[PDB]
Amino acid sequence: PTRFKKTRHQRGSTFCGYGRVGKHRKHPSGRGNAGGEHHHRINFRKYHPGYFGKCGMNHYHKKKNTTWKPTINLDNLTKLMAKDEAMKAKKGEALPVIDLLANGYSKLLGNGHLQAPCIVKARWVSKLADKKIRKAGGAVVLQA
Amino acid sequence: RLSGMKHSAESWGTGRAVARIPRIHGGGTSMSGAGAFGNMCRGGRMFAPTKIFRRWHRKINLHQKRFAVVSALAASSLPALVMSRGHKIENVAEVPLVVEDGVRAYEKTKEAMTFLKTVGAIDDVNRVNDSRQIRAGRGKMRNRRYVARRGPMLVMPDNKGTRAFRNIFGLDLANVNSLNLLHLAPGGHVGRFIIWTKSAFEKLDKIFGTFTEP
Amino acid sequence: PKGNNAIPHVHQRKHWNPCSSQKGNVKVFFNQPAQKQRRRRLRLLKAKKIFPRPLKALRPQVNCPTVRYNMKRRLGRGFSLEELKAAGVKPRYARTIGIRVDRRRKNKSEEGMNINVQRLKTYMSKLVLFPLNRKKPQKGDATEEEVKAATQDRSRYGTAAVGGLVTPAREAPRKVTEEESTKKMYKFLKKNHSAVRFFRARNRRAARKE
Amino acid sequence: GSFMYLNELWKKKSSDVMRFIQRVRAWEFRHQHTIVRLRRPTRPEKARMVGYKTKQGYVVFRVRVRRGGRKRPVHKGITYGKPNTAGVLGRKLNKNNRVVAEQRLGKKYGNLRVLNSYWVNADSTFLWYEVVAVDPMHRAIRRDPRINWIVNAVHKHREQRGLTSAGRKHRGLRQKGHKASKLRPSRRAAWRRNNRMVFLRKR
Amino acid sequence: APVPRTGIIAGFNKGYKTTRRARRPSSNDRYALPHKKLRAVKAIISDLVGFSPMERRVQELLRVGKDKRALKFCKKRLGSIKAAKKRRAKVEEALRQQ
RNA sequence: AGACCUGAGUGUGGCAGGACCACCCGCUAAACUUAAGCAUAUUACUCAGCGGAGGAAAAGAAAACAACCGUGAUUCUCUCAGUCAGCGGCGAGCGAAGAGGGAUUCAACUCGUUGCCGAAUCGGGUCUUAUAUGACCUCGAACUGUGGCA
RNA sequence: AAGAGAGUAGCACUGUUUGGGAAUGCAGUGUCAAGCCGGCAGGUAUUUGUCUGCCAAGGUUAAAUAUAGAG
Ligand SMILES: [Mg+2]
Ligand SMILES: [Mg+2]
Ligand SMILES: [Mg+2]
Ligand SMILES: [Mg+2]
Ligand SMILES: [Mg+2]
Ligand SMILES: [Mg+2]
Ligand SMILES: [Mg+2]
Ligand SMILES: [Mg+2]
Ligand SMILES: [Mg+2]
Ligand SMILES: [Mg+2]
Ligand SMILES: [Mg+2]
Ligand SMILES: [Mg+2]
Ligand SMILES: [Mg+2]
Ligand SMILES: [Mg+2]
Ligand SMILES: [Mg+2]
Ligand code: NA
Ligand code: NA
Ligand code: NA
Repeated sequence: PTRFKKTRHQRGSTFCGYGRVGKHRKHPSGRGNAGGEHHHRINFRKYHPGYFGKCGMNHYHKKKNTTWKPTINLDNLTKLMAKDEAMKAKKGEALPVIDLLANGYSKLLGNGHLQAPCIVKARWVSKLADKKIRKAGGAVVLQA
Repeated sequence: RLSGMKHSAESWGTGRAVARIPRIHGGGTSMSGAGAFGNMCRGGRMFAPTKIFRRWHRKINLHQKRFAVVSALAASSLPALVMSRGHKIENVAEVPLVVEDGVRAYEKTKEAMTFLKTVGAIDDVNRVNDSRQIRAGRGKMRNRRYVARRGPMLVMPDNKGTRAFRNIFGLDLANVNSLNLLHLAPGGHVGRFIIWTKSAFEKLDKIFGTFTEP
Repeated sequence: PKGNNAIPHVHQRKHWNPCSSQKGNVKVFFNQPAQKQRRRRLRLLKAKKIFPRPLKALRPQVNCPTVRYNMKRRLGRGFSLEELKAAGVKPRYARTIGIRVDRRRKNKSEEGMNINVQRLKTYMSKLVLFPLNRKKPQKGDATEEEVKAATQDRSRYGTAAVGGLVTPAREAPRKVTEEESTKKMYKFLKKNHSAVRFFRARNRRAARKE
Repeated sequence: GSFMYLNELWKKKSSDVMRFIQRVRAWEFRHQHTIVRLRRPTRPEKARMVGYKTKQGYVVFRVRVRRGGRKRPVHKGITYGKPNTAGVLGRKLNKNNRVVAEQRLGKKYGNLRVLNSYWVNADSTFLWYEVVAVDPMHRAIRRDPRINWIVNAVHKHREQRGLTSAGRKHRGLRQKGHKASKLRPSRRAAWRRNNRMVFLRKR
Repeated sequence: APVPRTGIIAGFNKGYKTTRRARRPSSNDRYALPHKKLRAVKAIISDLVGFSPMERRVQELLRVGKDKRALKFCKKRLGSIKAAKKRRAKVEEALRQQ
C-alpha cells in the first residue's frame, strides 16, 4: 500500500532522507557488481571470500536424474509405518515390512536409537545401519 | 505506452534565456516552442506510467481460507454479533433459524413473501428496500449507479428451489456446498442473518467435520 | 553503503519492457479463466457429436525410464505390434475401433507385454460394435436393442473397460529368516560394487604380473 | 533397372570420360544467358528423384550464379564503430548458392511455383543449377492428386521463405535432437520462447 | 533371453530381474547384408570409365612398395582413416587382378 | 525432298506485378549504453533496411532420447533452472536439454528406387440431361517413361 | 528375390554463430566417400575392438500456440 510508505512521511521535508551535502544522485559507485576488485574489494573479501577464482573438475551434460539418491536415518523409520505397527512387533514376532522406494528414498543411514524392529527394502545401505538393524531383530533386503 | 511522447521535441540548450526543457518543433500552431515530454508539462507524459503486469491477484493458504469460513459461520450463531452488524432480528425465534424443506417447492413469488413474513425475516428485507439510493461520486458514471444494503441469507442443499425466491430485492441465495466468505462476512465484518433449510443444516457435519472427526 | 547481502544476478538487461521506444517481450495470463471455459465447452460439444463413442481412445501401460522413475507407471502412445498379434487383432483394423497403435515400441520383457495383452482382451470383450448396415448384419455384431443400451464413456482417461494401472501389491508382515539375521548386506553390496569399479585396475595388475 | 547404371555412372565425376563431357558442356553454358529454358532435363534420373514428372505443366530452367565470398557494400570499403565489426572481404553469406539460384528464378517468373533443384556443372567463375517448376493454372496439374497441393495459396513463393530443400539446409533443419534444440521450430521462434517475460496471474 | 539380471544394483548385472524377450527381427538389418546387384553394376561402370588420377598416384606408390606413404596420401584426400584403408585395399586388389 | 534436333514469328486461352503488413517466414544488420577508463565482451543474433504468405504461420512422422523394470511425430504449458550443467579481460555478465504432471490427438500418408506389366496415362473433339476418374476418335504430347499392381 | 535419394555426407583452411567447452549450427573455396564384415549418433582429442539406438542427402499433413501501433 502507498499510504504506509516513507514517501507519505516525507511530504514537506525537501530531501527525503538523502541529505543536503551528499545528495541523491544516480550510480555514484557504478552499476551492479562493478569494481569488485578495485573500490569494493573490502566488501567482497569480508563477506564473499570465495567469489573470485576457479575450483575443481568439470562435467558436461550433467543429467541430474542419474544421481537421484534421497536418504533416511534409522531414527525416522517410525514415520513410514502405521501407528499401531510401531508397538505391535518385537524381536521374535512378525515384523512390518517397509519398502523405501515407494516412499521415495534410496539409501538407509543409521543414526540414533532404533525404536522397533522391522524389515527394510533399500537400494543402498550403510555399515552402521546394517549392524544396528541386525542387532535389534530386523534385516535389510536389497532392492533395485 | 505512447501517450504524451508522440512529438519530435528537443531541448533548445543553454544561452537562450529559457529553461532547459524539451520543446516542440515547427511553427504556425501555437504549440511551437511549447514544453514537451515532461511530467510537469501540459500534454506531456505522466510520472511512472501504469502497466498491466502489476500484481492484481493474491494467493491464500488453503487452510487459512477454511479457517476464515468456519469462524464466520460461528459468528452468525450469536444474536449479539448479528444485531451489532446491522440486521433486524427482533421478531425471529431460535437463532440460528432452521425452516422445513417445503420451501424448495414454491413456484410463485407471492408464496415466498408470505413465508418471509411468517418467520419474521421481512424486517431485514424492508431495511434493504428503504436504503436504496443513488451512489455519491464518480461511481454513478461507471455502471454502478445505485447502492443498497445486505439482507438475509437463504441456504439451500443445491441449486433447485430458486425460482420463487429470486426477484425478491434484498434476499440472497446460497448453496451449502461452496459457501462464500465474501458473502458470509460482507465488508470484513462477521455475523450475518442466515436462514437454513433443514436439508442444508444436516449437511454441515459432513462438510466441515467436528472435533476428532475429519 | 552495501552490507552483507547476496550477489543479485537478476538478469533483466534485454529491453523486455514496453515503453515509448520498445515494443517489449511479455506474456500475461488474463485469458486463463476464459480459456478454461472454452476448452470445457469444446469437450462437451465433441462428446455430443461422436456419441456413443468413448471420449478417449485406448492406450497401453508403460514404465518410466531412468532410476528416478523406475517404479512408476503411466500411459503410452499406442499398442505394440507384438501385443496386437498376441491378442489376434489386425493393426489397421484396430485403429478403426478406437485402439491406439504404435509401430515403434519394442516390448523388451514379457511382464510389460502380458499386462498390455490383457488390456486388449478385456476391451474386446466389452465392445458392442454397432453393425455397419442395420438391415443386414454380418459377423458377430451388436444385436437389436443392444444398440439402444449403449452409453458414452467420459472417464477423461479411457478407463471405463480396462481400469487403472497395475502395480505389485505391498508385502505382508513376516518373520526374519535365520540367514537374514546373520548375513552382512553392506559387505555383500560393496563387494559387487568394487568388482565393477576396480575392473580396470585389477586387470592392469594381473597383466603386469603376467 | 536402367536407373542403377545412370546413377552409378554419375558417381565417377573425376574420371577421364566424365571430365571430358563436363568440360565441353561448361564451355557451352558460358556462352548463354543467366536463365535459359530447356525442353528436357540434362540429368533425367536426378530430376525425377526431386519431383519432375515429364507431364504437361512441369518445366525445367538452368540458372547461373557467381562463385566466391560476399563483399560488403560499404562506401570505399570503410566501416565504422567497434573494430570487431570490421572487414569487407573475409565474410560469407549465410545462404547457400543452391537457394540463391531458386530465388532468382522465382522472382523473375511470378506465374510459376518452384519445386526443387539440383547441381549440374561448375567452373572457376560460375556454377550451374537446374530448377524444376510447375504452373498452377494448368488442368493437368490441378487434377493430379500428387501435385495439386501446390495450387493452394499458402505455397506462393515458398522458395523466398526458405521452405525448399536448399532452404531447410541453411536453416539447420537437417539436424534433430540435441544438435538443433535452439532452432527447431525456427531460430526466432526459439528466441521468443526463451526471452519473453512471463507473469502468472497468482505468481 | 540374454543374460538374466541379478536382483541388486551394482555387480556386472544391475538388478530388477525380468524375463528379457530376445528381440524383433525388424527390416533395417538388410542394410548390413551384401548387395550383389549393386556390386555387379559398379563392376560394369568401373570397367567403362577406368581409373581416376587419385587412384593412379596410389597405384604408382604401391608398385614401388611405399605402403605407409600410400595410406598418408589417401587419408589427406579422403578424410577419415577408415576410408583411407578401404581405398588402399581396393586399388591393391585391382592391381592384383590385372 | 523429307525427317529429327535446336531456335524464331503470329494467333487462341490463362497467370505475375500494386495494396495491407499487428502477429508469422527468409536475409541484411548498428550505435548510444554497461564494464565506474577501454579494444574482446555487453546492449543484440535487437532497432533501422530488403523480400514473401495466411487466417494463423512455421514445425511435424526419428540417420530421436536414453543407459532404465526402458520411452516413441510435431507444437504449447508448469517444472527442470538463474542451475554446486556450462560459456566469460573466468571480469561485467550470459545460459539451455533429457526425464516428470498436463492441453491436443479414431493422425497419418507417398514420390523416386527394387520386382511384374508396358500407353492401360495426359490434352483436344463428339455422345450419354455430364468441359463424368464413362464410352468412341485422334500420323496431338509421351517409350530420353505417363500410369497399374506388390 | 532384390533395392531404398552423390560434387551428397565427410575432411582442410577461413569467417560467422552457439551454453556447446582439442571446435553447437551454418557459409565460401580446395579435396571428396562407403554399401564383402555398411553409414550416422552415443557432450574430452587420437588408433583399435565391442554394445545400444536409428537409416540423411525427395514431398504433403488438422488440433492444442501468436496477434507487442492490422482488418
Ligand atoms: Mg529535519
Ligand atoms: Mg535516508
Ligand atoms: Mg553519498
Ligand atoms: Mg496527456
Ligand atoms: Mg561511508
Ligand atoms: Mg518516439
Ligand atoms: Mg507483393
Ligand atoms: Mg492479406
Ligand atoms: Mg563505460
Ligand atoms: Mg560512468
Ligand atoms: Mg567514453
Ligand atoms: Mg502449413
Ligand atoms: Mg546472447
Ligand atoms: Mg513412375
Ligand atoms: Mg511443410
Ligand atoms: Na465530490
Ligand atoms: Na526491423
Ligand atoms: Na560437398
